[PDB]
Amino acid sequence: LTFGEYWAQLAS
Amino acid sequence: SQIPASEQETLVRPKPLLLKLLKSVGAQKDTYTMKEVLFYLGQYIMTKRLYDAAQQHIVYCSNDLLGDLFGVPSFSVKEHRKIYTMIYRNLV
Ligand SMILES: *CCCn1cc(CN(C)C(=O)c2cc(C3=C(c4cc(C(=O)N(C)Cc5cn(CC*)nn5)sc4C)CCC3)c(C)s2)nn1
Repeated sequence: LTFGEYWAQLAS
Repeated sequence: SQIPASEQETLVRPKPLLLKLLKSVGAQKDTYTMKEVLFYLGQYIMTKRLYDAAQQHIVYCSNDLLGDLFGVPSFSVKEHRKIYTMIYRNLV
């Protein structure tokens, strides 16, 4: 995935 | 690891050094939800191009202030609990 997609999993 | 929904809403006060990082990517206040801290941290990692270009879940912070805050040369975005712990270690 893109960094954003991985990071979004972490924030939500 | 994964975080229950309720913990994302926890109100925290980043220490000055973490606040400096957050401020660099636009944050202007002193108290945040963990969700908000994570948003600015994401922006900071993106702006500084700290993640690996091939496996975009790996973050390189060995030669950055993020690395001095987290006390790690690198981390995986997949380690949600480790990330939360690293943020909790830098509150006031
Ligand atoms: C992570 C990949 C990069 N990415 C994808 C998106 C798509 N998106 C959610 C949008 O529709 C728009 C984004 C912007 C802008 C910003 C912005 C970033 C958002 C986001 O959810 N990110 C980066 C993931 C995330 C979630 N959390 C909460 C814990 N932290 N990080 S949402 C949003 C608004 C910031 C600059 C511009 C739009 C304008 S539309 N965005 N980024």
